[PDB]
Amino acid sequence: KSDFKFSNLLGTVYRQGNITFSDDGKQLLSPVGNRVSVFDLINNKSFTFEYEHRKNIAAIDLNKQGTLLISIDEDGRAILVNFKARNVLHHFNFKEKCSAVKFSPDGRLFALASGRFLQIWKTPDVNKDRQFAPFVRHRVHAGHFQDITSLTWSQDSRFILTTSKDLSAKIWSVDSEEKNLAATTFNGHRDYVMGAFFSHDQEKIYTVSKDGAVFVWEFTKRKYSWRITKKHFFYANQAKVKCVTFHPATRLLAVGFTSGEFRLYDLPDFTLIQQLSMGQNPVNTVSVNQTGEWLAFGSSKLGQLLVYEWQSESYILKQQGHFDSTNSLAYSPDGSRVVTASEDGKIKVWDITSGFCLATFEEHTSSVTAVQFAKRGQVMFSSSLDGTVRAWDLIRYRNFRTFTGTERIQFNCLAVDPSGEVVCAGSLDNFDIHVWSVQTGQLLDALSGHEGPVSCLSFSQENSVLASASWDKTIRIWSIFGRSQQVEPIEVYSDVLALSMRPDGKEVAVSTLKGQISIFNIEDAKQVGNIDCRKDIISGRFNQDRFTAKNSERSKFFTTIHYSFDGMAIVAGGNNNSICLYDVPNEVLLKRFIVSRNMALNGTLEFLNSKKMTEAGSLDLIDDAGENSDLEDRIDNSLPGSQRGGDLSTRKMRPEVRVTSVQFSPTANAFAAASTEGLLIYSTNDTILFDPFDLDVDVTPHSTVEALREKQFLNALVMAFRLNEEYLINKVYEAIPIKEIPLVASNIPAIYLPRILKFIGDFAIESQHIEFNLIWIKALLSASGGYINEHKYLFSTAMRSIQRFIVRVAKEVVNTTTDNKYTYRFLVSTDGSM
Amino acid sequence: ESRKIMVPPHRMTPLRNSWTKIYPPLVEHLKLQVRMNLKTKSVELRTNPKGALQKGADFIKAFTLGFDLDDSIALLRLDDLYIETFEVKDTGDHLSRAIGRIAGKDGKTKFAIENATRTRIVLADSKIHILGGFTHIRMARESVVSLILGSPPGKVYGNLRTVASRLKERY
Amino acid sequence: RDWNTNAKTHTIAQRTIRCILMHHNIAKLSEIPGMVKIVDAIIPYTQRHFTRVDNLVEQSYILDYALVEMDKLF
Amino acid sequence: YKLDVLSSVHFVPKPASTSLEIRVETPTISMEDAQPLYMSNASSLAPQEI
Amino acid sequence: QFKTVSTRTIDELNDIDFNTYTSLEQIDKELLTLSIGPRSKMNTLLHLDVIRKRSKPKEAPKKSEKLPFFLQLSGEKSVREGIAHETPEEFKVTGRLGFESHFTKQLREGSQSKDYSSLLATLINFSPAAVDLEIRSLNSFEPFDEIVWFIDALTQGLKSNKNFELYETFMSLLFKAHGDVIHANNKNQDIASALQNWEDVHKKEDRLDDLVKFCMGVAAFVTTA
Amino acid sequence: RVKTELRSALKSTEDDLGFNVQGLKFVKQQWNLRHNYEFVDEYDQQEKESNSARKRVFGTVI
Repeated sequence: KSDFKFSNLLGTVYRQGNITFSDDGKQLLSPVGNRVSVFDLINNKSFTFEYEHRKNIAAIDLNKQGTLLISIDEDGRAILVNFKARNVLHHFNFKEKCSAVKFSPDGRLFALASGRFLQIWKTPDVNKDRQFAPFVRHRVHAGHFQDITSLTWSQDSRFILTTSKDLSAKIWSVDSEEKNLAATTFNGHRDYVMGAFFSHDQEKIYTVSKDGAVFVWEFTKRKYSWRITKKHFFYANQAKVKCVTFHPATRLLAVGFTSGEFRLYDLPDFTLIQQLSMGQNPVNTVSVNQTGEWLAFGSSKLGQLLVYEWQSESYILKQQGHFDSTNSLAYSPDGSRVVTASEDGKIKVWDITSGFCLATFEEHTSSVTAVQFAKRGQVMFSSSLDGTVRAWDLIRYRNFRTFTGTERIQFNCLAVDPSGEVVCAGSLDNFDIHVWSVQTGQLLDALSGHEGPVSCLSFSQENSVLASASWDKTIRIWSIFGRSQQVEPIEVYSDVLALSMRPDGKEVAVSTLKGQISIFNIEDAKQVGNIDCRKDIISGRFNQDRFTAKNSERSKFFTTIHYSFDGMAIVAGGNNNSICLYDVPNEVLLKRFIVSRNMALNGTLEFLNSKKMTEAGSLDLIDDAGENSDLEDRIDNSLPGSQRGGDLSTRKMRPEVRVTSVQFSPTANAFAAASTEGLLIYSTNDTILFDPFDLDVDVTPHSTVEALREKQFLNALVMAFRLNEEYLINKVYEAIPIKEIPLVASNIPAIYLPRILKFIGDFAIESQHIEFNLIWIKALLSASGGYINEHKYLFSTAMRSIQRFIVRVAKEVVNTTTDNKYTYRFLVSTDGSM
Repeated sequence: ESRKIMVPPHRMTPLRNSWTKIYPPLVEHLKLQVRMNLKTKSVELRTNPKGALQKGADFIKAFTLGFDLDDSIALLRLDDLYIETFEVKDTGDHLSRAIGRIAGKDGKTKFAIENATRTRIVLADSKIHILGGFTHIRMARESVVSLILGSPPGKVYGNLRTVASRLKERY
Repeated sequence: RDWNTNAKTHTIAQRTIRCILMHHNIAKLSEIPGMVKIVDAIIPYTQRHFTRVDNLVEQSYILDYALVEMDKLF
Repeated sequence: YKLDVLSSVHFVPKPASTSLEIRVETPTISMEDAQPLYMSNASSLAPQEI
Repeated sequence: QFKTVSTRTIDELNDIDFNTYTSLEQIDKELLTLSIGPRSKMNTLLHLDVIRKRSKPKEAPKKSEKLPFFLQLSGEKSVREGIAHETPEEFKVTGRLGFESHFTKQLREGSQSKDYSSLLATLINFSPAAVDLEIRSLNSFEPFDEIVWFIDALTQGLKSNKNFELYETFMSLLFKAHGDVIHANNKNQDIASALQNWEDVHKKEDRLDDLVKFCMGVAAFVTTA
Repeated sequence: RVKTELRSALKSTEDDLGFNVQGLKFVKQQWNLRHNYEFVDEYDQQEKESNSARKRVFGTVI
């Protein structure tokens, strides 16, 4: 149950820092703010590392063996991670702002640019155990005068080429014996050297600067002493160079400028191979594959990530996230993609397993407040601040209905009928609940009776009653259908935000501004029980506020809650950085998760460092934005009293940490929470956490495989269930033969039935034994499918992942073979004569 | 050791005026010695005492086959290049319009084949020679054969577009 | 083409399409001027009907389920 | 725009416009975003719209 | 936490000791079984024209005109392993005996030995672009020999109940590429014999159809009503 | 008996529905590859398909 680990981070493909490819250019490592996401683009799946920096990260590398990673944030706090175990080895604090870190090609060293010092360290072994201090220093080189902007190793790990903000670029040798091979600096530039690269045979050096020159350096005579033989210029006037890379095997210089435009050149010739644009924001990052066939770009401002093959001109992916803007989320009816409604006005359908956005929808002129699915995965209704509830058909990707009121008010919550006849939506400035029909697009009625803004709505999925809840401390139950027109008010203690309905529609749990969760029966409208939830909340102290976190009244309540799909738990979160999940029958806290440990966000620390408080204000309230290098981020475009508007540059304050919507997954034991860093996705995996179920002294792994070898298959399977080890359940499940699948499946006891159903679900999504798993499913449903029917909500998140296996892999396979059957029949039954 | 290469009676005066751009990759780049024997209308490439001769002879054979100087030098460098010669062989019907079906109006079908699969095709009256990479030659040859043996031009043009994309694609 | 736009009178249309297809020459059927602006009008209605009749086949297994329950009965 | 971002987007919307938007007939593979996968493979016009 | 320790008893079945179970490739040879790879390979191979037409940029990139023609070939010396960078190993048919591709040579040798197991290993190995390009150019002209070699390659392959979504999507790629020649010289004996024994092995895949029909109709009845 | 005869009739009609779907789209496919036009450039091909796709006018609400 309650041992949810951090699994994934949907949204925000890229935030800040350098993009890296793997050695086999399959995965790309992209910095989300303090995490690191790894997208495998071939096996279409993705994860996010569980470790966390205290600030937004700025530099990334992993060595060519793919075996260990090092990530540095924007004040030098590096973290070294064992890659294939996903578990952090060491934390090392370089003391100052590190521009780039880079491993060696041969792997044994790395080198990083900390200010004006190039410092070369030697890599620890992955198979050596942990030490107190595994990093051994090779050298620290100081030749530069201002900060270093880049590193480039040679092909053989012998020389290292650093580019400085001071207008030169130096070449350094690794060992002391070749000091006289690398003693030259490369002057001649007008602005910041943004890159310095070797050619393939290391007999040319190309040095590209900020203003748009690229110099070619060769070892000739006018002895031989590293002349510059040629200068090429990009001639981009208002734009200037932001990130360069060079793949020397295929001779490819990729440059990304400060106007979105990337041009890529073939370098000793300097011929424009291609030139196009990511967008309008500057291109902060370029990286190239190891074969040089893929290029990955990143623009930090809208947070967008490209990888683009350039031989074929075709975007491998062109994605874009959302920082500090997600007003809601909703899982699909098969919990395979999350639909996210975001403040810049758009809906995005994020695939979960591969972390990329499938479709996006922008027909709202202003911010979208709420998204909710309907008609079982066909339509998706969304209500917005421009005064529209509009329906989206996810089959033809169209907006087929737009519902407006006659009053032009901005809707802040919506709720759809089960059989999607009726859509209701409630505002934060009108006190009515607008009820439109979906077939005829008209306004069916307007339910009045609240005396405060309708904060949250829901429709009961079974008996179709409408539970609304508003800031007049009142929840209110409307029987709309069938001659009644009945209203039932329930008073509560303080003003309700976040109502959620039980899955079977018997009960409804509200959150209140006291920070309590009150669970009401609907039919006899009494309080079945409350949870006191204001002391188990982590409310941080902001940098600008003058009152402690113990005394702050800002975020000690939950503004969004969701029941579990069996109806026994509640996940909840708000404008604080703790998401808490409770179980309702005992009314106790199961677990409380910290949504972020970033200090670049605001409401994180409860206790701020008193070294930053000075004799005039904190030191994180001084705007050091006039010390910036260039005008486009020296500009202060933050018009004054703006909270939650648009465009994060127009706010002047650090982004607060907050959760706007939580959801339990309809198929597999997970929840998702829409934080500011992204859609945090938490789930339990059962490869770890030995959690047996009434075993005894004689039930063992060896005893299970002995009963399997002496082929009592029912005994072996229920011994595997009692151990509750997933590899044992898998091993016995594949050792049972097909003739006595239906005997075993009829004789599994009634308590181990949801175990085998959820195992077959989360196994058969990915495993290749399609006919075996459908044999098991047919045996189990024919054997005990009356028990499932009458214990519906027990098997409601296990049977719903079974028909995420049937309709999404098995029915697709059947569609392909049915196409082959009818093409065969037509191609051999007719007459193609002349 | 030596190689002889004949010069056909349609590529002798272009060879003569562009001879000054032919011999230095035979002499200072590759280290052979050369002489154009006007008597037997050929060229003798010998080695000196100060395996290059096959690549030099292939560069000269490209020039005598009728690829220009730059495409002959593209075969000279770029060791992953080949060149495939085939006659039609597969007169009013089968010959007087098959090579017009290859070339098309103003050479645009041959040009579309060339650009789609990144080869260079020189077309004689009935002798087709294809310069390029291996899979490039493969798809060019399949296209040429498809419309000498009779296919819709819409079919072979769609196949050229698909072949261009899938030849440039990774994975 | 316009008997197919129903769902009540589409079976007659599909049978006549089948006899036209398996009794005529396909190159002639294609190269009549006007016979693609009809087959674009009766590909998608037929795709809708194939989905619907396939779904009737799929929901026809409650008889198969009732049989396996009546067999389990004793 | 800047009045709304100043007014902290509590505001009141503009009334209405029954506009007219056309849509070409195109696969919903092509109406998607760039990633290795897809989500639906129907066409953007219905049978009755054809 | 960085390696895995064996749960073997000290004093003073390597999978069950190391707490793993690598799931076996296929359980029984009479059972349909998909391929060990991405699930999206079938959909990508079926729709990789319209997927790539999505993936195009919106307007042409402003390139340069003085660009070398053989630029993809003008690399240096992290190698490329694509189908366009193929080298031949070691008298005019479309693919000679010095210019034969590895796919055509393995197809022809499997046609000799009547066992295309190495061919099917090669097809399951390489990429969607190379699969499309190999099924695209299969000598569809004079005896249709290479087409029926591919057809009974797929028939032998899906006879063994492995990788069968890949064998069905390869057959869809063949019928989509040059099913016009298979439709035209339908009534040819070699093509009709190859397709008849293909349908003879393929007619027994309605197991999976009525299996997913039963599971769908019963699971929906059980879940709702 | 009801089950077998009913599902026999339903698969009997979905047989010719599938056959006509693949047959009519093969007719359309061979007419297209007979005489649609001939762009090798992807952008010009997609401009031609954008200019020759079916349009329909839909009354939206702003």
